[PDB]
Amino acid sequence: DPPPSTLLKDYQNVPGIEKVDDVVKRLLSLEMANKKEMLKIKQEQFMKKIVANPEDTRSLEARIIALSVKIRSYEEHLEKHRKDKAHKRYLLMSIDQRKKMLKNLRNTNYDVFEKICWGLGIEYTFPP
Amino acid sequence: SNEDLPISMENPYKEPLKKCILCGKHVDYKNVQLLSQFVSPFTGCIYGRHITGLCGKKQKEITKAIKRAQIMGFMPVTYKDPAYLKDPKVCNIRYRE
Amino acid sequence: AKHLKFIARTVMVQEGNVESAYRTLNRILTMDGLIEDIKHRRYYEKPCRRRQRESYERCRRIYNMEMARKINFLMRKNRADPWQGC
Amino acid sequence: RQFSYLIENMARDCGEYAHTRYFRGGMLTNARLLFGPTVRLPDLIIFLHTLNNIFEPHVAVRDAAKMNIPTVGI
Amino acid sequence: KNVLKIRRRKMNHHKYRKLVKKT
Amino acid sequence: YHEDRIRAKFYSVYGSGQRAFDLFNPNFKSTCQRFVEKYTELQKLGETDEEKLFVETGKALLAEGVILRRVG
Amino acid sequence: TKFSIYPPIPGEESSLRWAGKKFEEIPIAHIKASHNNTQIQVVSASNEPLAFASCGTEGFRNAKKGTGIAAQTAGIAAAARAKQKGVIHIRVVVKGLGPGRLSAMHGLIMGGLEVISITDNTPIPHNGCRPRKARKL
Amino acid sequence: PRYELALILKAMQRPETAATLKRTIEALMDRGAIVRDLENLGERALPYRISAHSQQHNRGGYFLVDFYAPTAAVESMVEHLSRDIDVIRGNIVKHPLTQELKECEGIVPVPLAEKLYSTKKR
Amino acid sequence: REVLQLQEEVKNFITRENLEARVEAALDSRKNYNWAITREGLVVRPQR
RNA sequence: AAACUCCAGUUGACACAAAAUAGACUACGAAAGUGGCUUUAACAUAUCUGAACACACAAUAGCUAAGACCCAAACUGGGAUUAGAUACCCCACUAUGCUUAGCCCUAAACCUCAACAGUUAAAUCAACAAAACUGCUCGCCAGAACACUACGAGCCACAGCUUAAAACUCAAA
Ligand SMILES: CN[C@@H]1[C@H](O[C@H]2[C@H](O[C@H]3[C@H](O)[C@@H](O)[C@H](NC(=N)N)[C@@H](O)[C@@H]3NC(=N)N)O[C@@H](C)[C@]2(O)C=O)O[C@@H](CO)[C@H](O)[C@H]1O
Ligand code: FES
Ligand SMILES: [K+]
Ligand SMILES: [Mg+2]
Ligand SMILES: [Mg+2]
Ligand SMILES: [Mg+2]
Ligand SMILES: [Mg+2]
Ligand SMILES: [Mg+2]
Ligand SMILES: [Mg+2]
Ligand SMILES: [Mg+2]
Ligand SMILES: [Mg+2]
Ligand SMILES: [Mg+2]
Ligand SMILES: [Mg+2]
Ligand SMILES: [Mg+2]
Ligand SMILES: [Mg+2]
Ligand SMILES: [Mg+2]
Ligand SMILES: [Mg+2]
Ligand SMILES: [Mg+2]
Ligand SMILES: [Mg+2]
Repeated sequence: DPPPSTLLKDYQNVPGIEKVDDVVKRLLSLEMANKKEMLKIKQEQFMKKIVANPEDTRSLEARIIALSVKIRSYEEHLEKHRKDKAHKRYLLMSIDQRKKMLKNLRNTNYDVFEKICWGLGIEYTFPP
Repeated sequence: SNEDLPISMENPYKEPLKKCILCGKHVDYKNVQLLSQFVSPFTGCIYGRHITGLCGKKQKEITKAIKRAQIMGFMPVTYKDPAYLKDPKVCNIRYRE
Repeated sequence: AKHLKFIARTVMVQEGNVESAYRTLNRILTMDGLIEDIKHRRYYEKPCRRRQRESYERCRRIYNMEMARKINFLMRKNRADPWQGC
Repeated sequence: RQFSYLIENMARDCGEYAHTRYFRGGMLTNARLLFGPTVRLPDLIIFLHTLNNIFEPHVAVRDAAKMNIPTVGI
Repeated sequence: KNVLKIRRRKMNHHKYRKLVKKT
Repeated sequence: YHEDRIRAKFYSVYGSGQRAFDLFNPNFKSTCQRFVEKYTELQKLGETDEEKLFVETGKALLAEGVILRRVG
Repeated sequence: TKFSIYPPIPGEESSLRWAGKKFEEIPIAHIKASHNNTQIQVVSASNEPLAFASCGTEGFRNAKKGTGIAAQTAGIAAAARAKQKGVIHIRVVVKGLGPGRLSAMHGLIMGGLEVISITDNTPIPHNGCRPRKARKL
Repeated sequence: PRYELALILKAMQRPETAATLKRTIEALMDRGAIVRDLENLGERALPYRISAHSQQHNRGGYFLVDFYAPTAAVESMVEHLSRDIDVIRGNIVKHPLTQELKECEGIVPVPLAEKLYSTKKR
Repeated sequence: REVLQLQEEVKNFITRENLEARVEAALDSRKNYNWAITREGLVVRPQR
């Protein structure tokens, strides 16, 4: 879980933000943002770790990473909201959509399939 | 060929689309003087878009702002504050006659 | 209960003409809808019945507006026949 | 109705016939009874106004096609 | 449309539910 | 037509003037049409911008005595 | 000045006086026009009961109380008990859409009382409690 | 995020009102807030009678506190305003200036619905 | 540009050191968010 | 008529209930469904299709357990009507509707009009309704009734739900 002091994806690139006030760096951090700003950084970390070209986000490899961050988001929402049937369906459908991506990626490029399963910790399983 | 033939062009005589009185303005829940202009002075009921003349997007901003100002301790509910009774009438509704 | 009294739904009497004040007050309550609301709140109107009445009232308006819009559009043609005899 | 007078006069001027009045159903498709067995129908019908007063096609347009009469129309 | 086919099923179900309460 | 853009701007700035149309007269020239003729004639000279061309057309009509009261 | 139909707010100073008394001081006539009865109670500015009358207290029974003549009779009976205590001008606060909603207002005028305002305080909830089920009669 | 604390204080004197605001602004800083401004809307009459802490109030002071704080600080501060005896009513809403207003081009006329019924001679 | 604008504003932000002084200043001034509108779309600021 | 008469009216204090106007809007969501305020989390998928039974949901009613209780209210009791009145009308009150935790798994769950893509030409098209078609796929259906049954299986369901025949019978529906 990226620390709360981590800067936002957008702001970090801007030059001259290294030497500014501590309060201006705290307003641009993850502490004063919502949960969707921390998920944009988690997706950024995986792409550098896994995909050769992070810039391309329309690839199958990128889509798996973008959808796996939502799965963790839903599991954190369902650990506190157990009776939320709406987000329990968005999770189970997302796990089925990722299984279809791992099948198509395992049939085309088995090299990246092993890389993604190792990076994300996905134990691929064949259907019954 | 001929040079008198008409040309493919968008209507130049077209008039600019009409706008509501509150187009381009921010509707805040603290401005009870503006939110009281769209409520009945006797019952406190919110007027519709056939009276106010507002658009769908601004009509729901007044409604959402009135309900929020009412429950926060900024605006009455059963009546219109008498202080804002001598303000410009913008709603199309005549009671007395 | 918690609001100020004698502001809401209050009309002052001019030269002891109570009749005009009561008619004005009743016109304020009918235009706002309070009169009809109080009549439907005496007996509980089930959701399904309340949705059937809103649709009936909305389709009646649509029809009445168009019929009126045509009557005002064709009232110009209610003049005397200019070609009497042909 | 505005041009009913004008058309009737021209028809008289050009030695031809006119009908600017209400078309009684059967003038053409029932002429034998209305006029007689030895009646001669028109060989050419000129429609200066193809619509009636309720903005619908004149009945004679279809009644002239049933009787195989050629029609001219504005 | 009529409900002449629902009235046939209406009594069938009523007679069946009334027989289960008796037995 | 190409002169409809010029007409739309002439009416907006000045609107229909006192002079009334005479549709019966086939060869009737309206005040706006006269403006367009001058405007088109000045385009042949070589001016490539509407704002200057439009402003220059108005002055010519004023020199000829035409009345062009703005909506102002 | 002109004449407005809106009541004079207490705080802001006005010039409208009735027998040397401000609008706030004028007594109030609380009318509860129900469907089967009509109760009338006159009170002062300090909520002090001066007179009470109703169709039942005037000798009406059952379905005669839900008429316009019984409400008018009840107004005369309350406008005759309050006129002995020094009441002339009143503020009418009608509550209910019953038959004796306007007939009681006439009866108060037939007792020597002058109505200066007409207030409606008919209970309207913003959905609260559920009414009884509709009837087939 | 950036919030707005619509605070309605009890009608008191200047020494007591300033002690309450400071006590309230220090509670935000303790929860991780970055207060930005403190606007005063003035003391007026309430629209309706408010009953709080076994007291029926008819007047109050309106103060706005614009600030930045984490999402978890809003729920903890709402429990601090419910225990303060000098705070009639206090609500936290997202600042309206962090919500860009989409540009409007005007009212689009809507043409009557067509082809709703078959063109057959009923 | 946003960072630069924010950097200027943060200076005015209330701090523990200047907390008491700012409170007193707030109690002397008043902010009015009330403004009506006409049928033409013009804002009618209150004369106060 | 019964009922009530610590009853009624004004004022004041006071909710684990329900959410006027806006809404002449037509939005969200897979559907069910959702219309008081605020905040947090948050609304799958860069081809489509794809299940009575897998997986997960599903109005009202209902069961079990513990709380709450303004009002409404099956049952029940009383009053009246009536040839009778186990009903319609009046009164009172309960289960229930609410919360928490489990279950049940149904609907005229019907916009009775499957999902995706596309067209408006030709023979427009039995009728009515919400104009008529094409491609592709899944699901279903073949006289009526017996039958939202019987048996069997499965199910926290034990007067239940799902799935679901035949014989006898008619010449119509
Ligand atoms: C054209 N024939 C019509 C038809 O007649 C039928 C009619 O057939 C009846 C059967 O006998 C009886 O067992 C059968 N009874 C049963 N319990 N199933 C009747 O339902 C049946 N009638 C019918 N389906 N409409 O009675 C028979 C004697 C009949 O005349 C045979 O042809 O049905 C009659 C009406 O029942 C009509 O009056 C006739 O016009
Ligand atoms: S018309 Fe642009 S906001 Fe109402
Ligand atoms: K349906
Ligand atoms: Mg049967
Ligand atoms: Mg509500
Ligand atoms: Mg599918
Ligand atoms: Mg199958
Ligand atoms: Mg099923
Ligand atoms: Mg269910
Ligand atoms: Mg239940
Ligand atoms: Mg009860
Ligand atoms: Mg009985
Ligand atoms: Mg109960
Ligand atoms: Mg439904
Ligand atoms: Mg399908
Ligand atoms: Mg069969
Ligand atoms: Mg069933
Ligand atoms: Mg069965
Ligand atoms: Mg069985």
